[PDB]
This record gives sequence, structure tokens and C-alpha cells, in this order.
Amino acid sequence: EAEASKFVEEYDRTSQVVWNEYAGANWNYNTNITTETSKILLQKNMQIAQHTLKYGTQARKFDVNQLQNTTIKRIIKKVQDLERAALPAQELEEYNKILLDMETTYSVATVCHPQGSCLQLEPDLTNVMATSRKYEDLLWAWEGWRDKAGRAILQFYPKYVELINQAARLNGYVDAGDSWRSMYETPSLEQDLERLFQELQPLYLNLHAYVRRALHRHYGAQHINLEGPIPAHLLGNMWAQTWSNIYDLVVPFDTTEAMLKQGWTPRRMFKEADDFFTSLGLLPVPPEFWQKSMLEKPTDGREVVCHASAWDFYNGKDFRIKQCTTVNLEDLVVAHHEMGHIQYFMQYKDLPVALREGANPGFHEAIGDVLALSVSTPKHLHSLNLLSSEGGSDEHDINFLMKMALDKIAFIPFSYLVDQWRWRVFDGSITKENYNQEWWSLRLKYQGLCPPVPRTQGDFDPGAKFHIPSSVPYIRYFVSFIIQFQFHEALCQAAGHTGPLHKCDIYQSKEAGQRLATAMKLGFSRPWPEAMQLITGQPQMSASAMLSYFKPLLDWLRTENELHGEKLGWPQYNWTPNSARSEGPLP
Ligand SMILES: *[C@@H]1O[C@H](CO[C@@H]2O[C@@H](C)[C@@H](O)[C@@H](O)[C@@H]2O)[C@@H](O[C@@H]2O[C@H](CO)[C@@H](O[C@@H]3O[C@H](CO[C@H]4O[C@H](CO)[C@@H](O)[C@H](O)[C@@H]4O[C@@H]4O[C@H](CO)[C@@H](O)[C@H](O)[C@H]4NC(C)=O)[C@@H](O)[C@H](O[C@H]4O[C@H](CO)[C@@H](O)[C@H](O)[C@@H]4O[C@@H]4O[C@H](CO)[C@@H](O)[C@H](O)[C@H]4NC(C)=O)[C@@H]3O)[C@H](O)[C@H]2NC(C)=O)[C@H](O)[C@H]1NC(C)=O
Ligand SMILES: *[C@@H]1O[C@H](CO)[C@@H](O[C@@H]2O[C@H](CO)[C@@H](O[C@@H]3O[C@H](CO)[C@@H](O)[C@H](O)[C@@H]3O)[C@H](O)[C@H]2NC(C)=O)[C@H](O)[C@H]1NC(C)=O
Ligand SMILES: [Cl-]
Ligand SMILES: [Cl-]
Ligand SMILES: [Zn+2]
Repeated sequence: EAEASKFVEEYDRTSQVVWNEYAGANWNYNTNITTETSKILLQKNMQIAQHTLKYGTQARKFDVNQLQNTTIKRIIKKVQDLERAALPAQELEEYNKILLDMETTYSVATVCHPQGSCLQLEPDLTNVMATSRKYEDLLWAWEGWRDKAGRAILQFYPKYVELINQAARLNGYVDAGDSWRSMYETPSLEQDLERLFQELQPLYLNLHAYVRRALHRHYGAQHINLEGPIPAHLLGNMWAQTWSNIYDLVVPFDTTEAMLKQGWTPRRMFKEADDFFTSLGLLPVPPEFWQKSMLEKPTDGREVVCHASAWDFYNGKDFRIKQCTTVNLEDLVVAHHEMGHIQYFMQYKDLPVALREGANPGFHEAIGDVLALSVSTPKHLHSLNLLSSEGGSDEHDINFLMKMALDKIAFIPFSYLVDQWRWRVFDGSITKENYNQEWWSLRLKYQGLCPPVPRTQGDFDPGAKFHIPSSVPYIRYFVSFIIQFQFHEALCQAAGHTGPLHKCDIYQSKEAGQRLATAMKLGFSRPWPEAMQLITGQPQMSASAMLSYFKPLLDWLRTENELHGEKLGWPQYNWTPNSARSEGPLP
């Protein structure tokens, strides 16, 4: 037992130096994609693997079930997982090269107008999807992004799957999805997620039908079938994963302009997020954060990984965000999400290295989103002068719940299906011959969406979603959206807020800060249900908090759709627009 403690000390001390090295290399590539920065990162990938290999093989000489201290037990179980360092060196080199090629391909992909400008995903294509109301322009960006990014990833993915599965098996799992699912250490995970998804089906179906009706009156009866799926390019988002950018088309009864005109900048957006955390009594970000973060897209023509991300450099002092920030409300919410990762990093920085993780990955994703729920309320937005004051009517409540639902509820089936697809790719039930076909089968089944153009040989639409080529698990985001409302509910009840949950603003609540702090400080030292119960008072994942938040909207949608005679669901997937009659005479 004294030997295991000696091992843990050596692991924590030595791991910090090598992980900090790798983080630095990984950052230098992410903020400057070049052949030199790529070469260095692959180099350091070898170095970190030799460390993982050294201490992982030692960790596997202990019998953890014979250890008394439960904290030391959890640590050694973690270190026994070699992850990709389990692969032989030649295969590891190939695997690391593949991950980098896929990540680079995605990040430098562009969609060009013939003899015109070339658009990048951020901000150009993102802005088209969010603001264009013309069927053909939206289709140009939607299909263009999948031709350039999606198709370009297909040649890598079969070998990526082969190798990530091999690493998992060498670490004792059945496949890579088994390894990923183990992050929640819950035997019943798949059933729990299925039941959570089913609890939210009534709400999503009613939202789907109402939004389908709104699109029907804007884009025309010839392009929207009221008993079928929605074309995937009309929801305001490249992946139809959140719908709030079409609030204008669906509101039942402009913040970007306000942020720009009033002088908001990327650094002021992250500062406002920082001020919100400190209003709760949580930690401010160090001066080194403002010094080293990349909070704007470079202007020197540098190629970078623009997708927002938060970084821990494993020295208790250096935490950074890398985001190509745009001055709008959407990205203000992203900034809060990213600042929640940083808060977590700082909260558990003094824990042993292997326990410096979220209670589960969903917890890490939820912290920032919890605060953003309060920032997004009309009261708080007005306090930020981004909205003129509103009266708290019934019609303004439904409008606000609708806005929130277009993001939170619409995201539920998308976040669910991403890893349903990957899990089945990893376990072998989906192969390269039907990657795209099963992707759209799930897009239909769970989201009720259809592709606006036929998918041809060589399409790989999963590859056009950042997390697929980047190999970042996605179920964490499904979990996050459920539990962030459980957290919101608990923090609001703690702060004394009474009444409708959607009117709660935990701004300045030191009680809410203390509750989040003690949970984040646990890191990964206790199974996540204990952290769940500390915050909420119960140990389970439950959709009830989310459903309580949206109860007024669910009631309103059910009535509205019933009186309009809507068919909930989409039984008619095989429909087309009518072909207008071509009458003569013919020149
Ligand atoms: C199994 O092993 C684990 C692990 O051991 C640890 O990890 C391994 C890998 C090795 O490295 C070990 O050497 C190492 O010790 C054992 O778990 C440990 O158990 C001890 C004993 O209970 C704990 O000590 C207590 O910690 C609490 C909490 O303090 C931490 O957290 C605070 C925030 O939550 C933070 O502010 C603190 O600075 C401190 O932070 C920790 O610091 C250590 C040292 O660097 C670090 O290793 C941890 O990672 C780090 N954790 C975090 C989250 O940052 C503390 O409250 C206790 O002191 C109180 O009580 C004393 C009397 O009992 C009293 O003298 C103190 O002044 C203090 O008193 C309280 O003070 C507050 C505020 O000042 C006041 O409001 C209260 O009124 C007052 N109360 C009283 C009564 O006066 C004490 O220090 C370890 O934290 C814990 N470590 C871990 C990682 O969990 C476990 O015991 C083993 N099990 C068995 C069966 O043997
Ligand atoms: C992004 O990465 C590229 C490539 O890694 C960086 O370009 C490199 O920048 C250094 C420093 O400017 C160049 O170093 C050399 O400086 C000496 C004098 O000090 C001079 O004699 C050399 O001829 C050269 O200028 C290096 O050559 C250069 N490499 C290339 C291929 O251009 C770049 O700095 C990075 N951008 C960042 C971090 O913003
Ligand atoms: Cl798609
Ligand atoms: Cl995950
Ligand atoms: Zn995140």
C-alpha cells in the first residue's frame, strides 16, 4: 500500500512536466497550423506516449481491488488506461498523423464562389446559415461545406476507426465506444440516456411540428411537407443542431447589433463572463490567461483551429481559451461555456493529476452553460443594455421559452444521435460502405430531418462536423443539456428564487457559487452521483428539471399544434416539390 502511494507521487510529479510540454506543442499547432508546428506536435506525441507507457505498465502491476484507500484506488485505475499509447510505435505514429490530417483538413477547408471569394466556416459560412432566408443560398453553403470538409475526411476515417478500436481493445475495452462510455462509470448508461431522450420526445415533437409549420409559411408549401421531415439547411445552423437563429420566423407573438454598436469586443465578452463568475464568488482568471489566450481569429493570415476550446496546461497557473470569437450573443454564450471549463480547471488544480477531470465529462460541459442560462434571460440582457426592457407578460414568456427551446430542446436529439452513429461505427455495425446512409437514417429517426439534396457516392457528412474528425466524444453534450437544468433548478432554489424557473437569474448569488465550487473541487475523486447529489439533492440524471423549465411552452405548443391539426412526427420521408406545368406554345 505504501508502494502505491509512492507510485502516485512519482506519477503526479513527472506527468506534470510531460503533459505541460505536450499542451504547449498542441497549442502551437492549434494556433498556427504549419508543417513545422505539425512536426513538433507529432514528435511530442511520441514523448508523452513513452511516459504513459512507463507509468501505465507499472500501474497495471498493482491489484487495485486489494487497495484500502479509495482515492489511491481511483487514481491507479485511471493510470492503467494507456489510451493511444497502447499502440505500437509505428501504429501510434500513423494514428497520430491521421488525427492531425483530419483536424487540419477540417480547419482549413473553404467554400469558394466561382471566380469569387472563398468562405471559411467561421465566421463566413456560420453567418450565412444564421442570417440567410433564401433557400438556394442556404443550400449553397450547406452542400458546399459537406463537399469540401466532409468528402475530404472520408479517406482517413476507416483507418482512424481501425486504430482507435485497437488502442481500446489493448486497454481492455471491446471498442473505442466502449472505452468512451466507460468515462461515466455507469453500467446502465445507454438505457439511462434512452429514457432521458424519451422523456423529452413529446416536447421535441411539438417543437418540430410548430417550427415545420413556420417554415411552411416562409419557404412555401412546395418546399415543406407538413407530414414529413424538415430540410436540414433551414434551421439557422450548419448542422441544424440548434435552431435559435430562425427565431424571427417562428416567434409566436437584435442583440448582435446592440453588442457591436455599444463597443463589445471579444475581450469584453470574456470579461463579462469573468465578472459573472466572480459575482458568484468563484475564481477570476489569472492575468496569464489574458496574456496567452487566442480570443480572436488571427489577422496575419495564420491558419488556426477556430473551433472554441479551453486548455489546461497542467501547472496550476496556465489556463487558456482558443476561440475565433465573433461579436454576437451566440458566441457570448460560447465564451461562457469555455469560461466554465477554465473555472473547473482552476477549482481542481490542486488535486492529484489523474483526478483532475469533471465528475463526468458532462459536468465539465455544463458549468458554463448554467451561468449562460441566467445571462440569456430578458432581465439580464436588458441589464447589459443588449435589450430594451420587456414587460413580463404571458406572450413574452412564451417568446422567451421558444427562443431557449430552439437551442436547448432542438439540440437534444442531435447530441444523442452523434455517438449513436459513432458507437455503431466503432462496434462494427456501420462500415464505410454505409457511413453516410446510417448517418441520415439516424438524422431522420431522431431529429426528423432530411437532406435537401441526394447524397452521392463519396459523401461523408459526419466528417463535416468538427467533433468527428477531431475525435471528441459527443454524448457529453447530451448529458450537459439535461443536467445544466438540474443545476439551474438547484442553484435557483438555493439563491431563494421562487416562481417560474425560466425567470431565475443567479447573478450575484454567493450561495450558488459556493455550491458549484465544492462540487468542482471534487474533480474525479468521487463517482459522479455524489457530485450530482451535493448540487441537486438527488443522485440521478433527470429530465424533470428541463421539463419543468419548459412546462409553459409544452402546454402552449400542444394546444397550438392540436388546434392546427398538426401530425406530430414525420411518417412521409419520400416526398418532393411539385414540378410546375410547362405549357406551350414552345419557341
Ligand atoms: C485516502 O487518501 C486520501 C488522499 O490523500 C492525499 O492524496 C494522496 C494522493 C497523497 O498525496 C496524500 O499525501 C494526500 O494527503 C486522503 O484524503 C485527504 O484527507 C485529508 C484528511 O481528511 C484531507 O485533509 C483535510 O482537507 C480539508 C479540505 O482542505 C482541502 O480542500 C480545500 C477546499 O475544499 C482547500 O482550500 C485546502 O487548501 C485543501 O486543499 C487540499 O490541499 C492538499 C494539500 O496540498 C491537496 O493534496 C489536495 O489536493 C487539496 N484539495 C483541493 C480540493 O484543493 C481541510 O478542511 C482539512 O483541514 C481542516 O480540518 C483540520 C482539522 O481536521 C484543521 O486543522 C484545518 O485548519 C481545517 O479546519 C477547517 O478550516 C476551514 C477553513 O479554514 C474552516 O471553515 C473549518 O471550520 C475548519 N474546521 C475545523 C474543525 O477546524 C484537512 O486539511 C485532504 O484534503 C484529503 N486529500 C484529498 C486529495 O482528498 C484520505 O484521508 C485517505 N483515506 C484514509 C481512510 O486514509
Ligand atoms: C507560425 O509558424 C511558423 C513556422 O513554424 C513561424 O515562422 C518562423 O518564424 C521564425 C521567427 O520569425 C523564423 O525564424 C528565423 O529568424 C532568424 C533571425 O532571428 C532568420 O535568420 C531566419 O531566416 C528566420 O527568419 C522562421 O524562419 C519562420 N519559419 C517560416 C517557415 O517562415 C511563425 O513565426 C509562426 N507564427 C506565429 C507564432 O505567429
Ligand atoms: Cl449533416
Ligand atoms: Cl463523453
Ligand atoms: Zn465544452
